[PDB]
Amino acid sequence: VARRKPEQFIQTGISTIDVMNTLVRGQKLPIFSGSGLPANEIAAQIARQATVRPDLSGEGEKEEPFAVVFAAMGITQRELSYFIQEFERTGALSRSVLFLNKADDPTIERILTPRMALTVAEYLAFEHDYHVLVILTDMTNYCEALREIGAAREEIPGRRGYPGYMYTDLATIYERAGVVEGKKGSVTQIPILSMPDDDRTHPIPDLTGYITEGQIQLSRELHRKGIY
Amino acid sequence: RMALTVAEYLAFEHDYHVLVILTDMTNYCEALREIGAAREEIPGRRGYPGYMYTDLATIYERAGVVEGKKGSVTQIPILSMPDDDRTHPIPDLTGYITEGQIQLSRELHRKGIY
Amino acid sequence: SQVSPTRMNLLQRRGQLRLAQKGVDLLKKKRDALVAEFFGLVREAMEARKALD
Amino acid sequence: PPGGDMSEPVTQSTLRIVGAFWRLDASLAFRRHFPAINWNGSYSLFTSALDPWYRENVAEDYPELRDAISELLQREAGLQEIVQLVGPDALQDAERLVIEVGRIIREDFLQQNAYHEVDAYCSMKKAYGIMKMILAFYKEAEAAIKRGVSIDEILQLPVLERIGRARYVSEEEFPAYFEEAMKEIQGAFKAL
Amino acid sequence: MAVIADPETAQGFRLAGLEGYGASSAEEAQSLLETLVERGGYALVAVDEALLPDPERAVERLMRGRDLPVLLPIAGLKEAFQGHDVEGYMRELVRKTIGF
Repeated sequence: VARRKPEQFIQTGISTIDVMNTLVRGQKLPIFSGSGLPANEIAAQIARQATVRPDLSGEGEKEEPFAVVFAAMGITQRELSYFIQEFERTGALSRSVLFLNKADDPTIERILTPRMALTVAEYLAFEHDYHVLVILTDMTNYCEALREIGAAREEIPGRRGYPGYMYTDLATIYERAGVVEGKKGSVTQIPILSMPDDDRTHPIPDLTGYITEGQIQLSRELHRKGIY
Repeated sequence: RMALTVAEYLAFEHDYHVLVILTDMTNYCEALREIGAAREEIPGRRGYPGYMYTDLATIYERAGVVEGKKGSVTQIPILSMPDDDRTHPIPDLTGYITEGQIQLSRELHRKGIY
Repeated sequence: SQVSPTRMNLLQRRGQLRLAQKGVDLLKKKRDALVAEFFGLVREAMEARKALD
Repeated sequence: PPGGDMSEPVTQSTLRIVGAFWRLDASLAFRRHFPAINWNGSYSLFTSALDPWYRENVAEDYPELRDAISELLQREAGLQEIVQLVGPDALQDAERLVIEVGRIIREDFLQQNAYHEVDAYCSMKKAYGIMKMILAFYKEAEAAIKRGVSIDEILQLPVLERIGRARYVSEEEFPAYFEEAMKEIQGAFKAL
Repeated sequence: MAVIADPETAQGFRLAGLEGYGASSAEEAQSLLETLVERGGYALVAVDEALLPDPERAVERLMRGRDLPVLLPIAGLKEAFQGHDVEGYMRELVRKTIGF
C-alpha cells in the first residue's frame, strides 16, 4: 500500500530500453542472458550512461543525489579490474558503494552479503531521500552458495538441487524496490542474470517471469554480428 | 468397491444385465497415491502410482460372462489424458487388461459431430 | 551454449509427432495426383506433332 | 510393450539375449493372406549357425532357395511405392519381371487360411517344393524376356494354376502334383 | 519472332507464319541466341533441333525465370522427322519423376 505507481523515467543511453520498456524509477528490468553470452561487460555500458531526466519530468532529479550501488556474488580476476576501469573511464566511480564478492572470498557470503547490503540501501535511499540505483549482477554464483544448504542439511531440494525455501531466498532480495508514496527516495534495483542456456524451466527464468512486468532479453544471435 | 460388491449380486445372481460406466480416472489415481505413499510404497512413473495395477484390476475383472449365469456386467471405463498421449501410466496400465481404445477427434467435435 | 527447456517443451515434442506422423501420411498420395495426370499430356503431346511436322 | 518403445527395460534387454524378433503388420494381415509377417521388421540371428544343419538333414538345395528368393520382396517393396504408379507396362522388361514372379509368391507362397485345415497343415516337403518352383519360374521368366515373350500369355499360363491346386492338399497329393507341376513350367515356356 | 534453323528452312520465317532472318552460326547458334533474348521483346523464340541445344540450361541459368519467349525444340530439318516422340518421352522421365 505504501508503494505507488512508477512513472519517473531515466536515460539508460540505449533508445531501445527508453521506448519499448521505458525503464522508470522503482522498476526492475532483468536482463535475460544465457550462458556463453556476456552480461557483466555489456551491463557496465548501462551503468555509465545512466543519467536522470529533469527537464522532461517538470522538476529537478539531479537536486537529490543519484548514487549507485554495485555488488558481485562471485567474479574472477580480470572482471574485478575491468569493472573499476570502466567506472574510472567516466568517473562514475564516485558516489558508489561496492559490496563485491569474489570466487575466493567465502562461499557462504555470496548469499549473506546481498541481504546485508540491501539494508544499507534502505537508509540512504528512503531515509535520506536519494535516488539509489542497485545493480546486482552474477546471479548463478548466488545459487551456488544457495545450493550448498539446499540439500546437504535437513532442507530438501524442492527444484534442481536448491532448497524448497527457494521462494523466500528470491523474495527478500527481489522485493526491495518500488517508489514510496511518503518518501521521495526510491530503490531502483536492476538484477542482471547469467541464467543457464535458453532454458525456461530452470528456477531463474521461472519466478523472474511472474515477478517483473518490464523485462528485456539479450541473445547470442546478434551478439556474434558484434552489435551491442 | 461399494456398488462393486452390490453389482455382483445384481447381474449374476438376479440374472440382470448391468452396465458400469465410470468417469474421470485421473482423480481416482491421484487420491490413491497419497494413501500408498504412507504405507511405504513408492510412487511410479510420471508420479502416478505403480501399485495402481492391482487395485485397478479388481474393478474391471468383474466383467466377462459366467458359465450358466446369463447376466454379467459390461464395463466401460472413461479416463482423460492431455491429447490421448501414451506418455504416462494412465493409458498403458488400463490398455493391458482392457481391450480396444476409442479416442476423440478435434475436427469432429468442433463441427458438432457427436 | 543455447539449449531449449525440458518440461515446457515436453508438451510441444509430443505434438511434434501428431503434426509430423499424420502430416507425412497425406503428403504421399498428394503429389502423386499432379504427376499422375501429367503423364497424359506428355504422351498426348506428340499426337498432332508427328503428323504436322 | 505399451508403444512399441525400446527405452523400456524388457525390450532393449530381450533384444540381444534372444536372437529373433517376429513383427506382424496390421496391413499385411487385413487382406486375408497368412502369415502377415513384416520382413524388414523381423530378423533371426539364429539362421547363420543353422545353415550347416538345415542342408544336412532337410534338403541339399534348401538354404540355396531361401536366401536367394527373399530378393523378390526387397525389389518389390521399393517398386510398388510410386515407381509403378503409371502401370508396369510403361516400365522396362526387367522391372516387369519382378511382378510376373510376384504373382506366384503372393497367391501361392504367402497365401494360407486358418479357416481351411487342408492348407494350414504344412510340412518341409510341401513348403520346399513351393519355394523351389518360384526359382525354376524365374529362371524361365527371365529367359522369356531375353527372347521377347509377351507378358500377356506368361500371366495366363496353366503353370500358375498348377501351383494353386497343390496348396489345397496337405502333403498327400503334393508328391504326385510335383511330378506333373515341375515339368509343366518346363513345357509352357517351351510351348510358346 | 526469331526462329532460325538451316538456310532452306530459314527462308520461310523470312515470309509470314513466323518471323526470322538468322540460321546457324555456332553449335546452338549462341552468336544470335543470347544477344537476342537479352531484350526478349520478340513474339517467340524457338530454337530447333537443327541447331540442337544440348545445354538448355545456359539460357535458364542466365534468364533466371521466364517461360515467355524461350526456345521450344521442334525439329527444323527433314529426314521424315517425327522422332520427337521417342526423344521427348525419354527427355521427360529421366530428370523429372522416375526413369524409364
